[PDB]
Amino acid sequence: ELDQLRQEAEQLKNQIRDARKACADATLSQITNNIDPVGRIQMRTRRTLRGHLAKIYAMHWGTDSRLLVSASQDGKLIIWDSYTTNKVHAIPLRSSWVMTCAYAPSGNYVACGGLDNICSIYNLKTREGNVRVSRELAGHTGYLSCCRFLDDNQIVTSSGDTTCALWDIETGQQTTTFTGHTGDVMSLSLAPDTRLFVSGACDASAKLWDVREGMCRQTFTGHESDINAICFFPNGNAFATGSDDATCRLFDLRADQELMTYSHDNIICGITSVSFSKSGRLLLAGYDDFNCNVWDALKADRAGVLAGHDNRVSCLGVTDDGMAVATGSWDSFLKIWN
Amino acid sequence: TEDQRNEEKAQREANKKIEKQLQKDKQVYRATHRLLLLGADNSGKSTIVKQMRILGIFETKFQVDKVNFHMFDVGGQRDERRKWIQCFNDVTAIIFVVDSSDYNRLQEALNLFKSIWNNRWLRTISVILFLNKQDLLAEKVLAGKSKIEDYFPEFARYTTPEDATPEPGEDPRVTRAKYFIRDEFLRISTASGDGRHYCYPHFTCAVDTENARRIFNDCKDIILQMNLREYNLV
Amino acid sequence: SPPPCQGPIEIKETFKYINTVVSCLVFVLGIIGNSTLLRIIYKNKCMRNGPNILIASLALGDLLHIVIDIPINVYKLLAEDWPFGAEMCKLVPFIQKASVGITVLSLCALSIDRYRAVASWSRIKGIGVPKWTAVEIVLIWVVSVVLAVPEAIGFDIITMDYKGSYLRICLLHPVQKTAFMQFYKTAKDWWLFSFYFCLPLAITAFFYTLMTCEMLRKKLNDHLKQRREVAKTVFCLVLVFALCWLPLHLSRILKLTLYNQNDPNRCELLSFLLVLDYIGINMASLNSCINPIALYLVSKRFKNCFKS
Amino acid sequence: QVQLQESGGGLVQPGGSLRLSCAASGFTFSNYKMNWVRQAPGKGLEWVSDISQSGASISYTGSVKGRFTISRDNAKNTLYLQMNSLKPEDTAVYYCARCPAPFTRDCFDVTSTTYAYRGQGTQVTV
Amino acid sequence: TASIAQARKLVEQLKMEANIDRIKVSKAAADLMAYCEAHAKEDPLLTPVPASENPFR
Amino acid sequence: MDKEAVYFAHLDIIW
Repeated sequence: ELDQLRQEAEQLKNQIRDARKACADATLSQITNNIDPVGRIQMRTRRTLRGHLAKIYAMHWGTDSRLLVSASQDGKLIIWDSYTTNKVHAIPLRSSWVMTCAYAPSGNYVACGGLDNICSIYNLKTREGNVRVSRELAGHTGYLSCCRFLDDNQIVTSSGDTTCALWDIETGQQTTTFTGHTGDVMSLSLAPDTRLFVSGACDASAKLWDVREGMCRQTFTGHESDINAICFFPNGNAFATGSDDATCRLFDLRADQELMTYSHDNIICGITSVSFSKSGRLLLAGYDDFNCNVWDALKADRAGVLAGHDNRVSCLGVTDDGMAVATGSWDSFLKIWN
Repeated sequence: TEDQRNEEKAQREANKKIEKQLQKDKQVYRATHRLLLLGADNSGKSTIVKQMRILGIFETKFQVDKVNFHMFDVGGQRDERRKWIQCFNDVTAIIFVVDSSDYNRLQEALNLFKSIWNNRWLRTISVILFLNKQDLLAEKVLAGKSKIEDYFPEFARYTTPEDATPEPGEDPRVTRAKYFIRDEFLRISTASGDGRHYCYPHFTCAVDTENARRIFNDCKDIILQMNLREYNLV
Repeated sequence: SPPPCQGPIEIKETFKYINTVVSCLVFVLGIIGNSTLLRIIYKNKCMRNGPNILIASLALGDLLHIVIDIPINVYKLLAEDWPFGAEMCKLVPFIQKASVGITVLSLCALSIDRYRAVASWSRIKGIGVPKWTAVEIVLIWVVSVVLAVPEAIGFDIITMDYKGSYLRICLLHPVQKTAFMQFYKTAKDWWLFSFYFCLPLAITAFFYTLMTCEMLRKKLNDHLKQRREVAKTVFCLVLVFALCWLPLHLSRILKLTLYNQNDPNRCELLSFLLVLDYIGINMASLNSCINPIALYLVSKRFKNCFKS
Repeated sequence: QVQLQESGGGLVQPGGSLRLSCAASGFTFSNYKMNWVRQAPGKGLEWVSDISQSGASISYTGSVKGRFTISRDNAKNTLYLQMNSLKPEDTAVYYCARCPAPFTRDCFDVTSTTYAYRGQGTQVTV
Repeated sequence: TASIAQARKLVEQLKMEANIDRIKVSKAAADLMAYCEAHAKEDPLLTPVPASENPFR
Repeated sequence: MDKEAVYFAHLDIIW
């Protein structure tokens, strides 16, 4: 009946696995054994941003590395001026259960969504001057886990219904749908060249998609539990993963396999956010133990800890310029580090 | 020189209005209480929703003694709830509604309660436990055509606690059955409570009009206990 | 005219020894308890917040009352001489009364705050310090010092000749410079008995009675047990404060009332009152001691770190 | 990959006994609470029993207590379910399931739809 | 049987996945290390910068 | 002044 299909499907997995093993020429540690350590990074909390009433679930930076958007589960999406610590806008949300936020590269729009299953796009440069909704993207049958802009008219989204979608804001409807995840997709990171983007789901895997074609290029596995964070290596040829198994791993698109694992025996809590530095040498990972650690991305050496939060760290972000790192936590405060 | 300071003072003026609005919104926000109404599809959640409303999130707002309650029912999700349940860490309590007549689903309900109670992020939130459809349970028990021992062998070795206060006219069989159902959940809760949170069991029907009063009463004690723990009185 | 005494005024050697024995134990126990409380409040960041900074103020005040009242008096009970001279005689009592005021007013603040907590809704937060509470703590310190200033103002040192011997003694001077100081001289005992004994008892009993009413008159039965236990611990705290502080104020009042200048036996009374006062200092320090013990007894959150 | 594969099952006369074996590979077996879940024909998923990390904590659904007994061998990353005196109502597809995250006492894994950390399943016929 | 249509997706995506060429992990490590070395002096976190240039001073 | 009260203050507690 289906014996041939089953046999071929089972054998193809080993076909891929053997090629991966053969390509496994040498572990990254053996190539990075002699290279100097970063040292110890004594990053200090420079600013603390207060005004959110409840847990902060998402935070994102603008292209200019000054303006900062953050979404709290009290129904507010504040835009902070990081240099001055002042606020610019306070967008009241129709639903209190926001779970993600994004800053359009142009800065004219800001996005948010959550258990409402609707991705709402806001306009911060209206003719009247007051922040107001611009579109309410609907079509996902699950909570919106992450959303990022490719440009002012396209936003890529991830939903708890195990699908990722690409929207056209003016049209207000999907254009290409990404299917293949087995569990809830929890995060996505658009490529620096915005041609590809990778998303991690609650199935112990991350997948590489093509924004234009919509096909699945590569599925990455190796984690043991749900993946909660994803971040592209700045070069665009690798990406880091955060998961509930208390480890972070670095995957390479061309090699098609894990290149390094970042773990410690005293860490038994999950990773909630992952973000590289500008040069890619420093990997910053937030944890449920209220601590954000700094991993040397080439030697898997913990070079520092950003201990300043009560309650879990929710979101992590590095300025495009690289002059600061933003940390949001369920303590309802945002802290800027450098 | 003039332009820079003009812009900076304008930004400060805008931030002042933002702060004022946030202050008023904090007043409103902390004035209300937030509840996560949770339970199986066959549980009579709709009956409770109607009972409040007489006064894909089906938010429900009701008011008792000038205290504003806000009740949420997340119905637009899949069955894998382990990720969106974390959004409700701040809720005052979880309203767990249970069908006490469906013995097949009782173990599923107990497992869900066990997971909610011990979850790393929800193990600070008290649970108001509503054992719904008690008239159906009574009819099924006096009917005799179904036995609870087949699904819970421990029933043959259970006797009602002295504190049980059966309503007038109840057969001993029905009170024993319902108090066993209650005691399963109480066992789960007392196994690892650690005094951080408590479960408040109640019985109710589809034609009961006092569920909002019960939620108000239970929330009062939940907040009272949290405050006393905050001030080190315990 | 006043006639001589019937007998001598003295402190018995056995009384000195027993008082010193109890005093060292009180010193050690209070210092250990308050040091542990301060460690908990100032070493772990997670346990510092509005409710706990009033406890911190009370703990600091208790530390002052121990360390600046026990060592001086335990010495004096033996030596019967004034070492530090004029400069210190103005400082010791002033800081002593400041600290006592801090302790009593902090107890009142704790009572008010607990009533507010039981009465209202949603008073829970992690690390945080409300502006009102930070204002009130420093306000309490300031008001205590302002009320204690007269202490420093009135005291002085006088050399005296007695029983064919020379002595120098620090006291609130019998002759006062101004009318305000004379009023203080004439009222000190009752002022202390009212503001530092009766005001704390009143403002604690009233608020704790209101809190107990709020807990018991309104809506499983285990929470009834919890309410009963909380009310019990609160009222035993009030009662122990009252009994620990009573004898010192009572000694002052009996001195003011029973001491008749014309009575030859007045110095028997006076010797008794010295015994009572020396007991009172130790039990007043025991009052400060009992607070950390109570926290260890009833606060589970603290028992995790207070002691093994 | 996080791979769970079940073994055992098959036709059994009413009564008798069987032994189900689930081989866990790709993840640290010792670190996870593990469960058995059943889906009878024409019925939804049901949770059978669970075993904690060490094996010192155990629980069963009442309908099988005394008939089944779970076991695990951490050193060989294998989980066992020994079934005795199978009633005809016990015929169902049995899956070995792993709780989503390590070092926790909570699990959300009896899903009508797909769930990631669960084997293909074995059918037991009575 | 109806499962034939559904059985195809277990194969298809993995089959497109398998045929795409690959690079030896040593070469990927070379890429990563070279990129990290090239932008070392443009990373305020790897090398702390003077307080004057840091906006958040 | 009455010397007995001075002696009392001499031995008495600082209060």
